[PDB]
Amino acid sequence: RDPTLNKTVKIRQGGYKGKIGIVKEANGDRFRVELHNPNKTIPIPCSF
Amino acid sequence: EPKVNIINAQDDEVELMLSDVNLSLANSLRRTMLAEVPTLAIDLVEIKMNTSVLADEFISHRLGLIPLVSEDVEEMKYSRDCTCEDYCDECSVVLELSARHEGEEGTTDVYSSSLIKVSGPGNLNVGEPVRRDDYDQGILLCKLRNHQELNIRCIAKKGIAKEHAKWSPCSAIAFEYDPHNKLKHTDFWFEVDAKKEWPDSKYATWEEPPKPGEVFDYKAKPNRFYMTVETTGSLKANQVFSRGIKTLQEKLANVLFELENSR
Amino acid sequence: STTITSGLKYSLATGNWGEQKKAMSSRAGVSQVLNRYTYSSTLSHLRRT
Amino acid sequence: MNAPDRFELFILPDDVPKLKITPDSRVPNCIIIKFEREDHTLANLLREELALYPDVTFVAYKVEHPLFANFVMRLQTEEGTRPKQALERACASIINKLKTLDHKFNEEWNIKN
Amino acid sequence: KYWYYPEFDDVVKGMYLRLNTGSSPYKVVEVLGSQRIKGSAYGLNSKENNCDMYLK
Amino acid sequence: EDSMIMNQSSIDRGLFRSLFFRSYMDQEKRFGISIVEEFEKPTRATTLRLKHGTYEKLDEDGLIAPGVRVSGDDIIIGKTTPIPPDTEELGQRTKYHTKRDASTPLRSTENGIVDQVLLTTNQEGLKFVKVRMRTTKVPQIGDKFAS
Amino acid sequence: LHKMSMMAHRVKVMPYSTFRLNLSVTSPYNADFDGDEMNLHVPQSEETRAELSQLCA
Amino acid sequence: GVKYTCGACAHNFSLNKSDPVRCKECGHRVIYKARTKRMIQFDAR
Amino acid sequence: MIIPVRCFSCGKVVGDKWDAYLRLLEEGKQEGDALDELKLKRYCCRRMVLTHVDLIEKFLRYNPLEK
Amino acid sequence: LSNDEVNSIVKMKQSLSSNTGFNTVLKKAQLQEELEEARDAHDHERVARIEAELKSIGAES
RNA sequence: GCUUGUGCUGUCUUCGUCCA
Ligand SMILES: [Mg+2]
Ligand SMILES: [Zn+2]
Ligand SMILES: [Zn+2]
Ligand SMILES: [Zn+2]
Repeated sequence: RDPTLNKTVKIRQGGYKGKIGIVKEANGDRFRVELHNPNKTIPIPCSF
Repeated sequence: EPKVNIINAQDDEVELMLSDVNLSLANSLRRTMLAEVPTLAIDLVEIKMNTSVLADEFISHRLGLIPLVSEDVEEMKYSRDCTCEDYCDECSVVLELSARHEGEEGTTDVYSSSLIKVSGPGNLNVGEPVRRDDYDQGILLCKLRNHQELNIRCIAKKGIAKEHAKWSPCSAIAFEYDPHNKLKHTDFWFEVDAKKEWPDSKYATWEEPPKPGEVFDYKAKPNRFYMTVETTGSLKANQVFSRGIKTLQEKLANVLFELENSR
Repeated sequence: STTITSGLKYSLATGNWGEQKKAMSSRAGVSQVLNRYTYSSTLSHLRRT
Repeated sequence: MNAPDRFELFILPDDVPKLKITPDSRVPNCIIIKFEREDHTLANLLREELALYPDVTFVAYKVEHPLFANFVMRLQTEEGTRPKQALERACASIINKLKTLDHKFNEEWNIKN
Repeated sequence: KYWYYPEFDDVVKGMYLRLNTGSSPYKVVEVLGSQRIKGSAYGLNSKENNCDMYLK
Repeated sequence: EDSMIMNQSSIDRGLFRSLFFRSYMDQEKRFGISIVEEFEKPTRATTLRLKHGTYEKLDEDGLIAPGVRVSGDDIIIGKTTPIPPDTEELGQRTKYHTKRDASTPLRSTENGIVDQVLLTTNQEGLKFVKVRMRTTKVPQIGDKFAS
Repeated sequence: LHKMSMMAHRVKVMPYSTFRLNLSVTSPYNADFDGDEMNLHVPQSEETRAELSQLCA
Repeated sequence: GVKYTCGACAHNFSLNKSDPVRCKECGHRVIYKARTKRMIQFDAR
Repeated sequence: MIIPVRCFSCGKVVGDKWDAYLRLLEEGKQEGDALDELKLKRYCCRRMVLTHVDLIEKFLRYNPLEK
Repeated sequence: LSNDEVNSIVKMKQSLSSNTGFNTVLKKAQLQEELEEARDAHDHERVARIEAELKSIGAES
C-alpha cells in the first residue's frame, strides 16, 4: 500500500539534486514530492 | 584589427579601452561578464541548530550571498550534469560553520571567516570564502549572546547569474563611449545653454573636442569604448574579462555546431 | 461580582457600548482591535476620533 | 506559486531543438531562424555582424516576450549566397575577433602587471 | 530528577549506589536515611542545580 | 497605467523581501461532567470523519513540532471529541469508532515552516495551544508598492 | 456600468499570478494596474462558446 | 515522551500527557515544544 | 535588521564595512568622509551604509528562549 | 504529579532559590505594590522599610 | 498478503481594497 508514502526522501538526479522532500502522491512511476527548500511540490520518477 | 588598451589595473578592478570593435560586441561582452560567467556560491544550507534571533531562511539567504573563491571553477562540473548519486567531491564543495558564545555577558559576532572548508575537489583552488587580507574578518553573518548557538553545514555549487544574482562575479560594469557626442546619439535637455549645464565626462580629455566650424559627420560610427570591470573578489578582473570572452566564444561555437549538424 | 465584570468585558470586547440585552440601539464600534501592522499605524489608531 | 524555475532561462529540454530553421517563401532566398534559450546577448552580436556583409540584404531579430527565453531572426541574402553559409561565416568571424581580442588583452595585462 | 518527591525519602532508603570516597576508589554505601539541611544549598549538576537534600 | 518595472537582481539580493507569521489557536472544550476534548493523534480506526489531509506530521501529543515544513490542508493540531459508541461492539475487535475528529488543518492556500508551538492552560484549567507558522514572501509580478 | 465592461477574450496561458491585458482595453473597463481585480467566467458548452465568440468578442 | 521548554527559566523537561501543564522548577504556566530532530534544508536563495 | 551582504542596486559587498564605518564615525570623521574612506563611490552603495538601521541590537536584548 | 505537589515543589525551590531575574522583577513589582498600599494608608514607618528594601534589591546593570 | 484514509456552521460587527 505504497510503503514510501509520507517518508522523507532525497533527490539524486535532475535539476533538484540533493534536496530533501516528503512523498505525497504514489500513484505509480511518478511520485509527487513536496520540497522543504522552496514552497512547492514537484513530480519526479521513482528512479530519481 | 581589434585593440585593447589598459588604463588602470588591480586585483579587483580593471579600467580598459576597447577600440576597432562594434558597439554590439562590446555590449555583448559586458552582458556576458555580468550574467554568464560561472562562479561558485552556497546553494544548500542544512541547519543542524539555530538558536539565534535571525530566522533560518534569513541566515540561509545571507549565506548564499557570501562570495567564494572560484578560480578553478572550470574544472568543476554542474550539479545537474554529474552522474554521481547525491553530491560528490567533483560537483560540490562542503563548508561548515559552528559559532557559540561563552560566558553570561557580551555579544559574539559571527563572521564569514568562521566558514571552514571540509570537502571539495582535489587540489582545486575553489570554495574558500574570499578574504581581503589575512586579518580581514570578512562579512558579518550574525550576532549571538549567551547560550545562543549556530551550527550549519553549507554546500556550494557552480552556476551563473542568470539563475540567481549570487553567482554574479561582477558588481557594476561602467560602460561609456563618445564623450563629446560627435555622433549625436543623445540630445541634451537644457534650460539656457546645453554646453555649460551638463558635466563633462570623465574621459572627455581622451578625445579631441569638435571644432567650432566642423560639420556633422554622417559616416562615423562608435569606435572607442571605455569600460571598468569591478569584481566581488571571487574572480580577479583579468579572469573575469578572459572568461567572459571564452564564454561568448563557446556560445558562438555551439551555435555553429548546431548549424553544421542540422543538415 | 459577575454583573460589572461581564458587562465591562462584553462592552470592551464587542464594542457595543451598553448592556448585553440591549445590543440594538446601542452605540457600536466604540472599541476596536488595535492595528499593529506597523508602528505608525498603531500610533494613528491610538489618536483617532 | 506560478513563478517558473530560473534554470529554464538557459537549460534546454531534450525534445526542444536549440535551433529551428524554416524558409520564408514571401521573398526569395530568405530563412527564419528560431533560437531557443537565448536572448539579446547572442542576437545583437549576430545581427550587427551580419549587417556589414555585402551579400546580406536583410537581417533582423525580435524577442517576442520577455518572459520567454527565445528569439527569432530573419535573414535574407543575395542570389549567389545561401543564408546559412552567411550565418556560419558570421559566427566564425566573431569567434576570430574574440580570439584576437583575448590575445591582445593578455599581452597588455602581462605588460602592465 | 526525583529528589524533591515526598516519597523519594523512602525510595532512596536501603538503596545501593556507587559513591566517590574522595579520600579515588569508588565504593558502595547503604542509605540509612536522608536529612534536609537548610543553608547547605549546593550545586548538584550545574550552577543552577541547587539542592538541600542530604543522604545519610 | 501605474505599473512599474523592478530589477530582478535587486530582488535576488534581498530588496523588499519580507517575513510572514500566522498563528493558530485551539483549546479543549468541556461539554459536561466527563465529556472533554483531547489533544491526540487520531487513528483511522478509533475515529470517524477524518480530514482529507495528512496526520503524519503530528507528535504523540497531537501537536506539530517547530521546524517542520507544512503545506496546505496539513493537520497541525490533532483534536478528538468523544461520541457515544454504537452497536459495533457486536463483533468489532475494539476497532469501533468512539471519537469524532475536530482537528485544525492549515489553510489551503498557505504553507511554511512551523516556527513556535505554545502549550498552556486557559482560565478554566483546560489545555490550550497556539501554533505560529513562518514563511518568506519575495516580491513578484502583481505586488503593490507605493511612495 | 455599460455593456463594454463584459467582453470575451481569447485565453493565453502564462506564468506568474496576474491577468494580463493589452493596454488598449483598459479604457472600456475603466481599469488601471494599481491594484484592480477583474473577473473571468468560463463557458461550459458549445452553444455558449459560440455565443461568446460571435457576440461579445 | 516529548521535550518541552519553560517560558521563563528555559528549563528542559518532558510530560506524559497526564501531568499538569507547568514547569517543574519555577511553576510557570506557559511552556514551548522543542525543535524537531528531522533534517532542515534551505535553498539559500 | 543587520547590514546587508550586497548592495541591492549593483551588488558590491558592503556587509564587511559596518564595523569599520562605526569605528571611523567614532573617531569624529564625518559620514561623507567615512564613506569615502571605505571606497564607496557610487551613491547606490552609499545609501546602503548611510540609511541602515541596526535592529538586531534591540532583538538581542531579549532573554534567549533556550539554555 | 498533582497540582498541590507541583505547588509544594515550587515553594520548596523558591525557598532554595537564591536569585532569578524573572523572580527578582516579580518581587520588586510586589514590593512596589505594597509600597503604594502603605502610602495610601499614610503609614510613614512601613514605607521607609519598603523603600530601604527596594533600594537594596535594585541597582541593576 | 496487510491494505488507506472525504468533511463544515451560522448571525452580527468592525476595518480595509478598487471604481465612484
Ligand atoms: Mg486603480
Ligand atoms: Zn558529483
Ligand atoms: Zn520554568
Ligand atoms: Zn551599489
